[PDB]
Amino acid sequence: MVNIEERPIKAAIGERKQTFEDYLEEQIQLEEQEPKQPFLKRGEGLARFT
Amino acid sequence: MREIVHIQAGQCGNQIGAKFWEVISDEHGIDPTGSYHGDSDLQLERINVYYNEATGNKYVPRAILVDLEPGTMDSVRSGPFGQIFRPDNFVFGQSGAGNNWAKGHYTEGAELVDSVLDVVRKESESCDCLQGFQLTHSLGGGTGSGMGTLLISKIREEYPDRIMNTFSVMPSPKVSDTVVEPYNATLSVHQLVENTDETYCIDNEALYDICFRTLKLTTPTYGDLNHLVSATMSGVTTCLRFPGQLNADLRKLAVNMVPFPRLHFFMPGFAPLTSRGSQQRALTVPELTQQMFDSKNMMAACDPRHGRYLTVAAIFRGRMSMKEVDEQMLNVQNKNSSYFVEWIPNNVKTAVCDIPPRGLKMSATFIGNSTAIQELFKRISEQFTAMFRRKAFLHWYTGEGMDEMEFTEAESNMNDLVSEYQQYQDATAD
Amino acid sequence: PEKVEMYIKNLQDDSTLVRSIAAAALGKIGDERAVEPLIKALKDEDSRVRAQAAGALGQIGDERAVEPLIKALKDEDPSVRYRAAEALGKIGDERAVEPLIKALKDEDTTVRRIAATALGKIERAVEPLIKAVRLTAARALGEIERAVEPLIAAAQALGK
Amino acid sequence: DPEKVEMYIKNLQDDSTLVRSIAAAALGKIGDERAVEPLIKALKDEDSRVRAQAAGALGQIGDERAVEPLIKALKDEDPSVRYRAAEALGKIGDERAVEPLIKALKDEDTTVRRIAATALGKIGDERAVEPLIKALKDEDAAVRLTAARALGEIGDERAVEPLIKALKDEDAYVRRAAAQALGKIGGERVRAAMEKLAETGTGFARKVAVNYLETHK
Amino acid sequence: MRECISIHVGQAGVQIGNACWELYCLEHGIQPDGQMPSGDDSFNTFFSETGAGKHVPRAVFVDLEPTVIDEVRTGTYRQLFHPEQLITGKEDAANNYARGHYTIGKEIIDLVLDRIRKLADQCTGLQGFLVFHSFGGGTGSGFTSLLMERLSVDYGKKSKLEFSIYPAPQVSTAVVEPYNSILTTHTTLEHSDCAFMVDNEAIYDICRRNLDIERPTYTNLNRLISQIVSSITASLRFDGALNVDLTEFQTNLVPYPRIHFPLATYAPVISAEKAYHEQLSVAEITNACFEPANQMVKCDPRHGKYMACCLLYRGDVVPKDVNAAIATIKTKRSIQFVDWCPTGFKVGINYQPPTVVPGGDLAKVQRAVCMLSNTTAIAEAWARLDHKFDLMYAKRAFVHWYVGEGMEEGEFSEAREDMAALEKDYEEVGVD
Ligand SMILES: Nc1nc2c(ncn2[C@@H]2O[C@H](COP(=O)(O)OP(=O)(O)OP(=O)(O)O)[C@@H](O)[C@H]2O)c(=O)[nH]1
Ligand SMILES: Nc1nc2c(ncn2[C@@H]2O[C@H](COP(=O)(O)OP(=O)(O)O)[C@@H](O)[C@H]2O)c(=O)[nH]1
Ligand SMILES: [Mg+2]
Repeated sequence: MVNIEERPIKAAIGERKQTFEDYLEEQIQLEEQEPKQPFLKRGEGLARFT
Repeated sequence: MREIVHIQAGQCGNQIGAKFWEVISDEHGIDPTGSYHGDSDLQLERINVYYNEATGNKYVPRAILVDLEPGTMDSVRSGPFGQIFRPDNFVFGQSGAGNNWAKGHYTEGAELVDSVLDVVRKESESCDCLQGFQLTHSLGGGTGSGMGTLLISKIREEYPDRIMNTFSVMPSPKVSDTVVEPYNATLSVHQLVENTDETYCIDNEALYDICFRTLKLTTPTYGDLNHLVSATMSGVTTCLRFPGQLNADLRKLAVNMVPFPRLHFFMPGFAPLTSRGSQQRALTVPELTQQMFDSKNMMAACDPRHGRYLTVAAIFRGRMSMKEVDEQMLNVQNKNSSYFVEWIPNNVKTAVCDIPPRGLKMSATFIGNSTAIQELFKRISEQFTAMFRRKAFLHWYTGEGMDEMEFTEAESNMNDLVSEYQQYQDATAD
Repeated sequence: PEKVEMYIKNLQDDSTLVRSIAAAALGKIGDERAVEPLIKALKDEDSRVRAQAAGALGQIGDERAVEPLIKALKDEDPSVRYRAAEALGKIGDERAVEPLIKALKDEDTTVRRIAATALGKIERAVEPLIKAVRLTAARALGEIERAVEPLIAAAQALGK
Repeated sequence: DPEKVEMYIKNLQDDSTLVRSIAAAALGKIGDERAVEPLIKALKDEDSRVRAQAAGALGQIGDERAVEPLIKALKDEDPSVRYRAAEALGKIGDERAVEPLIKALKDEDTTVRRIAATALGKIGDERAVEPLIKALKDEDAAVRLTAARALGEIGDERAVEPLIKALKDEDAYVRRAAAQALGKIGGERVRAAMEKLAETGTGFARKVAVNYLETHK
Repeated sequence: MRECISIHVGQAGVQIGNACWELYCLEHGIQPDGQMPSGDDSFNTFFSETGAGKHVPRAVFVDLEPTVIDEVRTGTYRQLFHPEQLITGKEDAANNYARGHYTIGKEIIDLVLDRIRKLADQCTGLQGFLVFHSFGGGTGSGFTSLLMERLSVDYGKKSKLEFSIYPAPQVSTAVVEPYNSILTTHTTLEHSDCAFMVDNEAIYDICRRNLDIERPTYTNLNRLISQIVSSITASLRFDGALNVDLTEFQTNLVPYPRIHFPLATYAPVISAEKAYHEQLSVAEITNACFEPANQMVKCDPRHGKYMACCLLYRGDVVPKDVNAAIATIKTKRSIQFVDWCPTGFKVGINYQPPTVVPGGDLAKVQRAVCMLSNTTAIAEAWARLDHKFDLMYAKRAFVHWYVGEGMEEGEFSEAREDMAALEKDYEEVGVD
């Protein structure tokens, strides 16, 4: 059991492992191995200042 | 303008929200049982903003604790100040959001949303004068991001004339290894652009760099990042919690800080930067001013010299010379006038609170509306296009009934936002 | 493993909030070790703890909770009755069909709608379902030839 | 200069109220007679600031043509117009204004009552003596001051006994105006009254009487 | 007697009202409970009298939030004003003129007017209203415009004079104060007869220079403002043969529409800390009126033109001394009157010298003067505000806040165009 202030950070950036699409391409491949909803529009919030 | 309703969603929102309540409870003299045991009537003058008065001279956070995951509720309740929260204000489900924005916004989060709104309504109708809402959440996961923005959206319909304020934690590959975090962040930024009045950009990249580079913590923890967050939240809310003339309410702060409705994303900063277990040797007023305006002291990973300030809010805490504070605030604007917009006269406002934060005799907190915040959105946008151009992991969102055209609206809105910040960065008053 | 047994001890905590968080956490985990402690939590003094325990039993889906959940359908609190009806439909045991048919005559508008979508998830329920909460009965009939003439908000669920 | 007077005369019909009131003021400063009829038409203007400037200009010019229009301006709803008309009537000095100015001594506005008393003293008409003696009993000390001064200016002996009573006023400036006015009237009526005051009276009234008899023998 | 009703709007108007009524009570021998422990009852124009000797201010205090007026309700003068005279809302105007005038103000306007009606019906012959407010605040700018518009309809024939707080960034709490200043100036312009602006920077400088107060508080500022306000209203509250009544004062000082913003200059401002003060003569205080350090608004009258000039003296002031001091001032090349105007100084004398507030910053003086100049130099103050309005309005910065609260951009354009006409008005009269 560990205290909440000592909850460790799990970085994606490997160090001498990944940085660019080295982490992304490794994940896209591991994924391949396994009534549309109405959405908010641009400028919809602006309109509420009239 | 009295009461603020605080909502905390997801793991990050509840972890930074719990830290906020520990810090301000200490400042206001409230102990972990809810009892007041302070020594100054200034601690109680504006206690009503964040706390409800209960029987037994108890003060209860007007906080609503939300998560689809019950384990976060267990964590908060067990924490140092876990007992100050109202038990009926812990709204949780028996599922998660699986670090997927669509699960929190459309499916799982939507099933729990009306239970949260019942609690929000109970707190709201019980206010003599509701200022508005304050939400703590991360933009990288499912609950704080998806359900937090759904809560923002539903609250705005019901309370359209109340300020919507957020503390939004930006994702960073330096801190988390979830590939889809740029998706959840872009989808949330689109929501924030339209539905919030003021959003503080708490960037995990900046928090990781402050811990590693300046504070010299070679292996930083979430507690280390949250120490900078709680210090920021304490400083940026000082004006709302203590007596004063300037930015003393959410509306007055927004009317001073937000010139254009979409440009409400603030870059917070503070001085001195401290670590969890080190006792600070007080800073002079020139030291306080120099450092709070320094890039190394900002909570969003943006170089303020790569932009211009539209508006600035500066808060000085502790017993210090006000003559020195006005000398230093005038000097910082004169020496670096090219970094402040000329077409917004007197855009830098300074406040002074006599009560300094815990452990310090003197401190300063900065809130800037800088056009350099486009560096943060550009960074998220680059990570988003890398995945979206390949349609990577899209089936996770699309499978929850989400329209693929929403990714396009969100990407277009965040790229429009970047472009608007650049338009005002180039704007001249000729 | 350690978290499952920590939440099982928490079902006996003095705090009602701690008990209802524990019942919810055990449902999320879905571990079978919590089936008996959660069946004991269905007889808890507080209705928010009984409702979380009922919801957790549907999440786990163990048939040992069918009889206790059928008894939870006759609970004074409507949230417990709705959470038990939803769990019975999730488990899908045939023993819950007659009790869920009686729940279709419930005084509460929420407890009567919850029993309709549960009956659809689980033949005996066709005549009682034929007799806002009507949209759940219309959907259940489609999920289950007798419900063609009874069709002739309650419009979008006609074609099945 | 002649084309300047005619420019301000056209400006009395300008759409701008500011332009009209500046024109009426400028025409009064010039004092040219060509402006007397346009200024009499400006006394019926919709705006009170234009009517007041026109009334003030008519007193500055002093043409008797404005006496009847200024007498009608004394019954104006606006106190600035009544004040400016009362002052102009006193400046012109026509006897026709005496009865209207006597009614203005009962005005609800102190500025009007003071200015109507001063105007009546400038005209120096007998009819104003009994109403000005009543103004010596006014609640405002500035109106009592102008009534005492006007009575002295008129010089009618009916004001001797009332002015002697004003020597006991609460206001030091009213008492001095009354003593000055008594000296202005003069004669055996004031001398016999000062002879009484020199042995019966007390304070400033006794002082005034003793000083009057020192130089009046 | 002709009564005056004082209306105090927003935090600045309210807090100035506190300093004014604290001073009026001291000047008339009235205690904070309305009792006069102490013939010359001219203060009945500002105070009504109920029961056995309770003197109540003829004043309304209005604010769209309760914080400032709640201090009046619980402080020293809690038994001075009738509780119904202190009117508060809940949500303030958020430094937004449109919330003060439109969305928030519309909810309290009728209650305010009913309370003013109660005060008006106690007056046997109401002379006018004195309205105290800031230009910068949303209530001080927006609610005052709304109220002035309604007062023109309901009263009309009554005078309306303002004491307005012109903004200074040294104490300014809002970036949008230039907008609120132009918006309220435009909509009030036709509804006011006179407005005495007080530039917070000018008062701040007088406190630092003359009173040696490094960082003047609102208490310091407002106590000095009330001495100026007191000098202007003394003729209405005291009896005297040598003063100037409101009609004569107004017709000579502000005879023209629109251009009704006199520059007030006050002397002497002496520090209570000064070990020995040699009293200043009528000549000394008159000369000080033409010293720019003593001005209530920062501007240059020496490079402008005068339309009217009024000197309001109070204290041990003899008329021969004022005439002698004015003979000196007539021989000054820096005092140029406009051609079409009468070259002259109107003079008023009140017998009571300034009253000392116990605990205040001012020393006891035997005589004081408030000069009021209708000078074209006041246009410099409008130019500074209009330039700031232009920098932001060119980008429509913060305008969405106003449009979202019942206002249209067209109103900002009308206000700015009316201000441009006002700057042109002073330029045209001040022509050489
Ligand atoms: N001299 C003086 N200026 C003041 C005082 N209080 C505020 N101000 C100034 O007034 C302006 C701000 O307006 P306020 O009066 O505070 O606001 P308000 O009328 O209450 O408006 P809202 O709060 O927006 O509803 C700024 O220029 C302040 O410097 C005061 O007591 N005295
Ligand atoms: N600063 C900070 N970031 C956190 C914390 N917990 C999680 N995060 C960040 O939150 C993002 C998404 O995680 P999370 O809040 O756990 O998801 P949720 O439970 O679905 O809302 C990632 O970028 C994490 O690094 C925390 O306590 N502090
Ligand atoms: Mg205010």
